[PDB]
Order: sequence, then C-alpha cells, then structure tokens
Amino acid sequence: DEIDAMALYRAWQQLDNGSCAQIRRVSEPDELRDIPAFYRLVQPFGWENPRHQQALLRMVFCLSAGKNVIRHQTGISLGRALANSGRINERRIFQLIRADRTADMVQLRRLLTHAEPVLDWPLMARMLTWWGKRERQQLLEDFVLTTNKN
Amino acid sequence: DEIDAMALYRAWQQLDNGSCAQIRRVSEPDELRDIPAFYRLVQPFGWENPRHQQALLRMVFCLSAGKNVIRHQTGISLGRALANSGRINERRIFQLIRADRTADMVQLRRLLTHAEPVLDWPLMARMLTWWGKRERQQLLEDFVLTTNKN
Amino acid sequence: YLSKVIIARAWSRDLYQLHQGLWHLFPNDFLFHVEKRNTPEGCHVLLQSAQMPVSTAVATVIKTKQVEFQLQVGVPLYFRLRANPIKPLIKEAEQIAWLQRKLGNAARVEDVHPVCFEGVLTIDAPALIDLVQQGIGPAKSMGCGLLSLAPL
Amino acid sequence: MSNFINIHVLISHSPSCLNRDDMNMQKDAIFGGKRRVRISSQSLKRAMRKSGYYAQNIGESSLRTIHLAQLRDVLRQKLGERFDQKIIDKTLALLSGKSVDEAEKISADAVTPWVVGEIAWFCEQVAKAEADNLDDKKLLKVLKEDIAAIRVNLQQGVDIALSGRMATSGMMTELGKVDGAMSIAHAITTHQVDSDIDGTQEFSSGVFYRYANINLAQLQENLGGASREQALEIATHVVHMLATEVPGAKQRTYAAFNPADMVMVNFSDMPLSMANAFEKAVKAKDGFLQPSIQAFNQYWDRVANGYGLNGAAAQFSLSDVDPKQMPTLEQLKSWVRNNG
Amino acid sequence: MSNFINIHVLISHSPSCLNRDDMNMQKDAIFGGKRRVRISSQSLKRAMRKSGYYAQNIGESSLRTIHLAQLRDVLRQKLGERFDQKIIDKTLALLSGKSVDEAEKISADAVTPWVVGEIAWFCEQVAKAEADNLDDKKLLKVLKEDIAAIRVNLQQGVDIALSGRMATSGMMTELGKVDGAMSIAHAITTHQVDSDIDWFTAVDDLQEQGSAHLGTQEFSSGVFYRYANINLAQLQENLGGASREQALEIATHVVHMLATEVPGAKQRTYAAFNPADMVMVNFSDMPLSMANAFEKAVKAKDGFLQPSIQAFNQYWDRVANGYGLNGAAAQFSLSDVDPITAQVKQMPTLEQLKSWVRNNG
Amino acid sequence: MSNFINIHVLISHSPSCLNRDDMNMQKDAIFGGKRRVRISSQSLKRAMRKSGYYAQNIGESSLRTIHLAQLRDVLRQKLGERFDQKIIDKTLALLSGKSVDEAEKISADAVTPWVVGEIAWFCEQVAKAEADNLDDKKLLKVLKEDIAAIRVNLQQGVDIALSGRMATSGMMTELGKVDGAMSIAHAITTHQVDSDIDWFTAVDDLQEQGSAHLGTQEFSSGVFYRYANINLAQLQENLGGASREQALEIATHVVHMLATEVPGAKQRTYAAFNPADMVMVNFSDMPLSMANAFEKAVKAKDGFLQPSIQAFNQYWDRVANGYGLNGAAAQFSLSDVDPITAQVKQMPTLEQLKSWVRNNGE
Repeated sequence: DEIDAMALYRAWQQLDNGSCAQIRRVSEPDELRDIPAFYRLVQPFGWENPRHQQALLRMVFCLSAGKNVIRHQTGISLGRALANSGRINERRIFQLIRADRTADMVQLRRLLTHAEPVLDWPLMARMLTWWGKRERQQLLEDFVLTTNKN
Repeated sequence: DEIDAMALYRAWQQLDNGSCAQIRRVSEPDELRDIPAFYRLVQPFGWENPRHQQALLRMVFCLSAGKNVIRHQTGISLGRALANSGRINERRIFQLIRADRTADMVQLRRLLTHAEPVLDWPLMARMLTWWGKRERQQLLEDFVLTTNKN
Repeated sequence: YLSKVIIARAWSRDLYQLHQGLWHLFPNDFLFHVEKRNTPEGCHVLLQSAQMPVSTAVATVIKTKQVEFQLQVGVPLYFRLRANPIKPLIKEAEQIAWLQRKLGNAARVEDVHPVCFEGVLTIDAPALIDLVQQGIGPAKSMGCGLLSLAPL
Repeated sequence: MSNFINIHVLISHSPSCLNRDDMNMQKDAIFGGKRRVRISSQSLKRAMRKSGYYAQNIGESSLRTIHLAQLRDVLRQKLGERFDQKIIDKTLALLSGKSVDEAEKISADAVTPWVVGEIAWFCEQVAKAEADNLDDKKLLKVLKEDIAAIRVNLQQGVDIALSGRMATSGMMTELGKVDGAMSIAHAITTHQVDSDIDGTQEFSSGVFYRYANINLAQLQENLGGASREQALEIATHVVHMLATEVPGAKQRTYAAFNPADMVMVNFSDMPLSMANAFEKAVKAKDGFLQPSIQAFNQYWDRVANGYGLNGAAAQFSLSDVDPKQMPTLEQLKSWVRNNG
Repeated sequence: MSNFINIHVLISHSPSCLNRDDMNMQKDAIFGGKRRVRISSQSLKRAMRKSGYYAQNIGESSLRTIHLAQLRDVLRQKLGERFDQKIIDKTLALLSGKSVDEAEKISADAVTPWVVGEIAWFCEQVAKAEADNLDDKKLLKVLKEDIAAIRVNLQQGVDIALSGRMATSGMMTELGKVDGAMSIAHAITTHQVDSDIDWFTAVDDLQEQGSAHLGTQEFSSGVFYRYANINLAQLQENLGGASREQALEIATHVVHMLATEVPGAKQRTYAAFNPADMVMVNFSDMPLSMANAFEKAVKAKDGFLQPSIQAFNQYWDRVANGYGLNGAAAQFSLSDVDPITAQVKQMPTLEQLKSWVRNNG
Repeated sequence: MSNFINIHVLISHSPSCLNRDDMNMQKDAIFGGKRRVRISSQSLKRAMRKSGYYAQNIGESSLRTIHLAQLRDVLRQKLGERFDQKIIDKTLALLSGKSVDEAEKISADAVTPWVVGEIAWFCEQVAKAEADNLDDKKLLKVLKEDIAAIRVNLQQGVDIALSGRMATSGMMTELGKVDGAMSIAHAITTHQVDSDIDWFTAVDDLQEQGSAHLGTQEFSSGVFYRYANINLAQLQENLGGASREQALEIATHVVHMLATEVPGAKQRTYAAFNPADMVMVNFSDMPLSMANAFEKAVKAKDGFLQPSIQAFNQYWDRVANGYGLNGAAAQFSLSDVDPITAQVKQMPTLEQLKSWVRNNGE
C-alpha cells in the first residue's frame, strides 16, 4: 500500500498557479498542514494514513522547491543527479547529512532549488519516504562516486 | 482531574428553561461570568479551580448556541461535522481559524447555530479546552478532507 | 463627619463585608448609605460617622466634610432617607405612614416617594437634629437608617 | 385626505409602583442624558386592551394563549353548539400548524392571539371544504385570495388590528398573518427622577409623555376594508384611553378636576413623534406640568415651521402658556371622529 | 461647478431599537474609545429605497433577487405583451449567465438588483439580434460599443445608480455594472451609550398564575450622526448622461430622505418617529465627513442634542478654516447654539434647503 | 541644506474597513504588544497616484502592466502618430527584452511601471540608431553615457521617481531602473483595536419566508499614524537633475495627499471621508519616524485623537532633545493641542504649512 509517486508528480504539475504558488511559499514542511490546497492535493495519494503522512510531507516539500526544479526521466539517483548538475559542492551535501531532522529536509530543498536536478522521481520518492541514516549515506556515496566519475 | 464533558452535556440538557434561556442570551463568552445560572451550572464541574474556567466558559458558550444544535453520537470531530452539514462554506471556517480570541469563540458559536452539527461532543469538548493551536489547523484539515471526499 | 468612601471589590461583595470594612476605618457608632455598587473600584459610599475615618487598604476615603447642624423650624428641606420598613412593609401607604411616624413626631413631610425615600419635608429642630444623629429604623449596620438633608 | 393620525399626550400621575421589571424596580429609560421613569409599550397596550372603556367602546379583548389544550376546551364549549367537534379540532389543527387533538397539554410554538370569530369563520370554510372533498392545500390556495374576509373577522377582535400578530409554524403564517396599524412608544417622564445633592420641589407626581400613531389605511386594511370613519372611531377611543389610563387604576393626578392633562392630535402624511421636545429634561418651574406643556408647544412650533407641516391639527390644553384649540377633551374626541 | 455634494444630519431618537443583530442586540460600534449605537448603511439605504417618499419622487425601486425562476415568472408576466416568451427567457439567461429552462428553481451566483426597464431594453436588443440571426458574442461587442443607453435605462431604477451593482457570471458581468454615485456611512451616536434592557412578559389569558413567556430586548435613546456623499459626475454617468440639474434633483430627494427616514424596526413598539434636528449640505471638490467632530464622545450638558450640535459646528469651523475650502454650504436646524462662522447660508426651513441644493448653491 | 523631509500624519477614521486581506478581514498588525489596524503602504501609494489631486497637480500616473500585448497596442496608437510602427515595436522589444510579435498574448517578466513619454524618447533614440545603422548593443553603450536624459522623462511620470522601478529582462535592466525617492510606512492605529463585526442581511424581494443572504464583515474606527520620507537629492536625481524647488513642490503635493487621501474601500458603504487632524513636517539630515511614540498603545481619555497627538508631541520632544536635532519643523492641527518643542512652528492652515515646505522651512 505505497504512494503512487508518478501520479503525485503529475498532480503537482496539474496544479493551478494559485496552489503551485500557495505551496511554494512554505518555509518548513509542517506549514503545509496550514494549507488547504495541500490536503486537497495529497489526500487521494494516501494521506489520512498516519504512517504515510510524514513521507507525503517530504515529497511535497521537495516538489515545493518549485517551480520545476525536479525534472523526471536501473534509474537515476538523487545523489547522481545532484552531482550531474555540477553546481553543488560536496561539503554542502555533508552538511545536509549532519543536520538534524527538519533542518535536513529544509536544506535539501535549498540544494534542489540550486541544482535543478534530473532524477528518476519515483525512486527519489522511495528514498524520500524511507528517509533514514542509510538513505542519507547512500545519498553521499552516489554523490561522491558520481562527482568522481566526472 | 478533567472535566466530565458528557456529564456537563446532560446537565445542560437538564436545565430549566429559565436558566437555559438566561444563558442563551449572552452575546460574548465572558459575559457568562455575570449570570448566576452559569455559576450554578458550572459549579459541580470544577469552575472553582482557575485554568479550568476558561475551558468551561468556552464549552458553555458553545452549548449556548442553543437550543440543541450540538447533537452528540474513532470519534467524530467538529471539522468533520461542519463538513457533514454541507451548509457551511470553507471561507467561514477560515475566518474562524484566523480569528482573534473572543471573536473566534463568537463566530464559532454562529457556525454551530448554522450547521445544527452532528459531532462527538466530548471530543470537540476536549478540543475546546486546549483551543487552540494545532486544534485550529486540525479542524481545517478535517473540514477540507471531509468536504473533498464529497 | 461626612466622608466619601470607596470600598474595594474583594472587600465589598457581601453586606457584612461592607459593615466590617467600614468598621475597620476606626482604630480610635456610625451610619452609611450606598450611592453606587459594583463599580470596578467597588462600592461608592456616603458615610456619616462619629469619628474621622482612616483610609484602609480596602476602604479608601476621598474627602471628609465635618458638619455642625443649623436647623430652623418651618424651613423646607429636600431629604433622602435610605431606610428599611418592617413588621416587611409591602404597601405604599404603609411605607409613607411609617416615615411620617418618626418624622411626623419631629418634622412634617410635604411630599415623598419610594427603601430609598426621596422627598420634601418641613421642620422641632433639636428633635430632628437628634433624630439624624440617631438614625431611623432597622438595619443601621446594613446601610439603612441614613437620612441626608438638603436645602432647597 | 391624510393617512397618519398623530397622538401626543402629556399625563400626570405618581411614578412609584406602576410598571416593574425583573428586579422589582420601576422600569426606567435613559433619555437623553438623564434617567427617566418608563411605562412600557406593551403595558399600555394591555392596560387599554383589558380596560373598561375598551370593553364599552371597541369590543372583546382577543385571547392570547400558548396552551392549545385549554384553548381546545374553551373552543369546544363556545363552538360545540354551532359546529361538529371533529371539524373544530381539524380547524385548530390546520390553522395552528400543530397536530390535534388529545392530550393533557398541547402547546403552540409561541403565545398566539386569536379571535373566536375568526376561528368560527375558518370552521365554516373547512366544513364546506371537507364536504366538497377539497384537499387542504387547495383550500389554502383559495384562502389566499380574499384575505379581506379573514380581515372582517379581525373587525370582530380589534386589538390584533392595532398590535399586530405573528405566527410561525401554522397555516396562518402563510395565510392569516397581520401587522398592526398603530405604533406606540413607551412612556417616558418629561423630567429627571434622580435629585442631585451634596419654586422647583415636586415628587410623587410624574409628568409622562405618551405618543401613539395610527395608520388609518392600515386599520381599514387590517379590518375587512372598513371605511375611514370606523377607523377614526377606534382612533378617538385610543386618544381617550391614551390620555386617561394609569396602571393600578391610580387616577391621573388631577382626575377629580380635568379629563386630560394635555392632548394634541394632528393628521399628517408621515408619523411624527414629539419626544425630542423633552430630550433636554424639563426643569421644574411651579411644577413639571406647565413647563412640560410649554416645552411641547415650542418644539411643535419649530418642527412644524421648519418641516413645513400643513397638518390637520387640534389640541386640548389646560394651562395658558399657549401657541388649533379645543375647550374640552370630549370635543377633541369629536374633532378626530370628524377628520378635521 | 463642484462635483461632490455632502450631506450631514444630526437626528435624535427617543428610546428605541433601530438595528438588531442575530442575537437581537443593538448594533454597537466602538468610537473613539467608547460604545456607540449604530444604524447600518444597508438599513438606511433600504429604508429609503422602500420608502413611500421615494416611490413618490424617484420612481420604482429595483427588485433584488437571487431567485431567477421566480424572476422569469415576473418578467414573463409583465413583459409578455411586449416581447415573445422565448426572447424574454433568452435575455434573462444571457444577463444572468445561468440557463433559464422553465425548471422549478433557478438561482444566480449572488443576490442581484434588477430593473424592469433595463431587462426590457435588453429584450429589444435580443429581438433584433434574433431577427438578424446574429451571434451572441457579436451582440456583446455591439452592446459594449454604446454603454450609455443601458445606463439611461437606470432612470427607471435609480436606487441602483445611487448605490451600485456587482455581477460575477452573466453578460451583464461584462456589460451592466456600476459602482454607484452615493456613499453613505453607518450612523453612529454622537455620545457614549449604555443600553437599557426591557423585560417582556407574555400574559396568557388561559393560565391565571404565571406568564407564558418572559423576554428581553436591548434599546437606547440616542443622538445619531448620519453622513452621505453624492458623486455627481458619477450619478450623471450612471443615468446615461443625465444633466447636472437631474442629478441635483435626485440629490435634494436624498437630503430629504436622510433628514426624514427612520428604519421600521421596532417602530411599532418603540415609535421613534423623530425628525432631524440638524441638516447641513455642502458642495465641495473632495468628499468630507464631519464624524470626527464626535470622536471625543459628546458629554451630556442640557441633553445630548445641544452639545452634539455644538461639537459639529465648532469642528466644522476648524476644518473649514484649516483646509481652506471655499465651497457652497447651507445649514437648516431646529436649534442653533452654536452658530458656525457665516460662510454657511442659514435655511429657516428644510424645503428652502432643498430648493438651495436644486439650484446648486 | 537638509536632505530628508519627514511627513508625520495623525488621521482619525470613523467606522470603516480600509484594507482587507484574502479573507476580507481587516489588515491586522502587532505593535508593540497590541493589535493595531493597518493600512498598507501600497494602498496609500496607489490611493495618492490614482487620486484626482495628483492628476491635477503632478500629471499622469504611470502605466503598470505585465501584459505586453495590450501595451504594444496602446503605444501603437499614441506613438503610432509620432513614430513608425516597426520602430515602436522594436523600442518596446529592447526595453522589455521580450519579443514583440503580433501575437495575441505577450507577457513581461513581472508587472512593471511604464511611462509613455519615456518610451517616446527611447523611440527617438532607436529611430536615430536605426537610420544611422547603429547596432543595438552600441546604442545601449551610448544611452548608458547620459542617464539623466532618460530620467527627465520621469518628470512626465512622477510616481515612479517617488517609489521606484525594478527590471529583470530588458535594456531597461541596464538603464531605466530606479530607487524610490520616497519611502513610506504602512499606517497603523495609535491605540489597541479589537475589530467589530457587522452582521448583515440581503433581503430578497421575491422570497417572503426569509433572507436571501446572511453574512459578517469586519470593521473598525481608528486613529492612524501615517509616516513618509522624501529623500531630496534622490528625487532630484530620479527626475534628471531637477532643482530643490521642483523637489519641494512634489514634496508638498505629497504632504497634501498624505493628509487628505483615503483609500477607496469600502468607502461607498462606510464613508470614512475624514481629513487629517494632525500634520507635522520636519527637515532633517537623517530620516526619522515617530511611530515609537505609540509603542505604548495610547489609552483613550477624551477620545484616542487628543492623547495620540499628545503622545506624539511628547515623544518628538524627547527624541529631538536627546539626539539634539535642530531641523526645521512645522505642525498644523485641527485640535487645540499645542506642541512642546519650540522650534516647531505652528501653522494655522494646511496651505500655510505647504507654502512653508516649498520655501524650504523658510
């Protein structure tokens, strides 16, 4: 009973300017909970499943980096695409990992905005739902090894 | 040492017309302190202890919407029932959330009058005692969600 | 001495609180009449007293005009006698009659209505002065029995 | 020619135990600046409605009830000689909106004023309905037209045509509901009633101003379409009542000596109260009564002069400070009956 | 010469209750720092619209409905002789933006004011378009071209031209919309008011012991300040290019009502049929409200009326000299105390004031 | 001598609702501990721009659009008489940085203020360059050399010189972007305000058994402090080197509006057409706002107005004496509350105050 990442992606693309903008203003992920357009956007995708909403929050927030910085195409890792941008320095990523919980989602969004990355969205979605020490580590490893391939 | 919400409900139901009506007349919630029938009604329920009385005030003021607009039945939230009415427009609920302190209790009572809502009273009661920080957000969430299933 | 006292709220809610609170003004026999109650500062009160009241932290005193009584028989005076008639007299006739019993002995009443008694009386002078010092009727320590004279 | 008949009355009577409130004080009102003694609109209204003069001059007082049980009993006596009981009960059903008929007590929604005449009329319409097998709703639809008839039946019980009647859950809401034709103010003293302490004497004799307005066309309408004359008759009897009546029957202060303390009536095209003549509290000058009269006169002067009032107007006054003119109250009653 | 006409009215009512809320309380308003009794602009306006004076001197009021089904029934009745039914319906459907298909209930977006004359004129246009078999959008273009005609229809429904119309969905949303020439303020008491409470008893002829009902009602006496402004250029525009004199005509009518009309409630039980004690009218370049004369809540001296007029006049003097306005001004009052420095012509009677406004000062 | 002109205004409105947010609630604001009713700087500005006083005394307001298609249509009419169309189109394209092809809809980066006079002058330049076979970039280099020439076109449209322009895409990005000469603050109430709620009814003439609509509206009476700053050298610069007298002229016109102009909503139903009760103007080296006089929210005594003016005078006394300010100051008031600090010169009429600003504090 997972979250249809691609359907959600398309759903965010289909939003009215009013809502794309309404959600983009948000500073922290929890403020999304003050937005009605949020609840409307997310609810089919399994919001109202407690054990789902933290994930949903993160996914939406990262999309909320806006306007379309996250562009979808074995799969492409977030780490890989972040490196493929070439805009982002390793130190910053390390800092993403070293930061406590809410801070880490915020910082990531800042990175996404700067990188304008080409990922495999549903993959990034998976990584984003299970977000955890391991997932973080993998973000590092993919980043460094990719940035080193280049 | 909580306030036995259902006990209060039945006590309100059991009031003589003179007192039920005498309290119904109140325009703002704090004016409840001028009525003896208020003191009499609240008296078993612990109004004697400060920081019990603000809650008791809000609970009674919401009952005073009268005559029996609050009809009790996982539990059913206030937001839920406000949507289940279908009479109430989202914009009004927004004004309630955005509203400053006394005004917010007033507009709420006005909504209750309009909705003839079917809630789970003690749930809404609790929600009313801690009113409201998350609670505002929480009711928004419930309303939008219930309103969108439809 | 005629004083204008305000009693604080926490110390004027009950009537016995009023009597005690106005008793405590004398660290050194009196009569009191309530002008207005339940203002935010408490009870607004006109106070007739044998001694000069001293301001407490519950009963503030605004001013103290001492008086000496110059009365002439025949002279017309307005009067507010706040008092309480009993044997509780519900009839209007009975109240007015009661008044004109005490005052009938001292000074004839020419007009009156109602309990706070407002009216005009005409004046024996020493008998009346004496009566004002004494107070009139029941509940002299409950706010009743204070007659105030006023010249036309 | 004119539609509104304006009734101004100065009356003098004690201000003591007349109209009491919840807390056993005499009803008061602040205007304008100073506190005044008050007799409520509704208190005047029912004083008149139940008064003797009203019994001898206008008719039976409409009956105002909440308990439809007792009402059903009363009606079964007064009608059971004229109508079939089940039709009476069905009529009270339809008309009242509440289902009928039997229980210990049956309540209506609110206290409702009725006239047994009106009831009887409806009982007859209902009789002809069920006899013709007409559906209730078509009986109602027919009954929409010629409200005028139900209004002649209001010519039976008159206070309803002055005080108005409003019902909610019932047939009459749709069909038999009527807004009164006379507007009445609460009575306020002319003068202050607290003294300020540290000729001009008097207590125990207040001077009150009472104003009533009668909407003639609305009286005719509220009755079956009565001509102006009948309406005018009712009007004069109200001028009388308004000038003379006091709660507790405590005769007006000078009742052994004069019929009214002061009365003035003017036909005009829009209702006009002279209350502002005493917004400055009148100060005592040899009593309240005279300076009050004089205050009323001068205000009436500047108002009529400034707003260009060509009112068909006449007055009964006792004192001599004066700027039409009637020598006795009954003669005034006549002048009203005759429309100037 | 001057475009704005200002109307100031001081009127004193006896104990009464001229505006209730959902709780049957008087309409409070806080100013400046004190409670004031209020009558809402909507109430005053409707008083004037529905008034007999208006019916007499202005013409039909407009009918404000949200119910288009009922409306089409009315228009079908009235205009049925003048136009084909099919055309009447189509005209309503276009103006409304809702489809009027003889269905039991049809509702617009929001309560809207309609004028019979206007719909009539549009019915004419729809008739020509129907005969010429020209499409709706093209009709829309053509009608956009000459807006003034649709405004000339407003002379039949003037209440709209005064207070304006708003639409969200129809062809009129594009075409028939007006902001309104006159601005009116909620009336406020000049002084602080502590309201009295009257306690009802309903006496039941069938129970001899108790009352059948007990009740309460808020009420106060009060000296109220009414203000209103008429934009003349706008009024002329809203009538489809009516003359300054026609505008002034309507303006005098307003002055009269503003000085004369009191809301109907609860007049049958409290009877505050009071005339204005002070009416002042001034022409000016920029609209001006004297409400500030009473921000210091007026204290009773010999009543509230006298010091209210005092406040008003002194403040008028100050504003007039300070902001150096030299516009035509006239004042009619029952009691001055109080005279303004005489750059105000004094009218002994209201009818003369009205004549002064009709002739533009 | 002094570069900043400070304009302080105390103005009291009757019950009204002069600024709504998305929820049609009044615009709240907290200071320093209490809610105050707020009117947005933007509302004030646009109220003054769009005002008739402005149209009479300053000229034309600017044209603010994000829609270049409509703009090119307008410019095509007016300058269509003055220039060739191909030239106009090209001028718009260079300034805009966006491609002006005949297509129904063409949109700029963001809403922008335009002055037709300005565009006309740019059209002259593009005409010269195109005839002379000058390249666009070269043209840009040349126009960069003399900025003032571009700014005198500002004199034709002044609101831009007052509150400024921002550019992101065009040649405008290089040359025509302007700092505001005037900085203005959202006006707030001197006192605490709890908003009133008016409960309305819409009565439907066709239904007897009820109202057609029930609603609520927020509203308040309030005493507002408006503050505004005009930087004088900046204003002169933004106009292309205008004199202090032209500047001061604009400054007084702004004073007048700042005292006289009220936003339009919902004036037709609430009609708070109130004039300023207090107007005070001071010259200074560094700008100063007296809002701190009301950090202690003024408590009503004989109204809010008087103790507010009192508060203002007292604070200004403390500030002026503490920081040793010795700038020219004049105060005009409707109420008899006199100023404490001489020299605050007292003006009996606004026109006298205005003439005093024109003469530079004399």
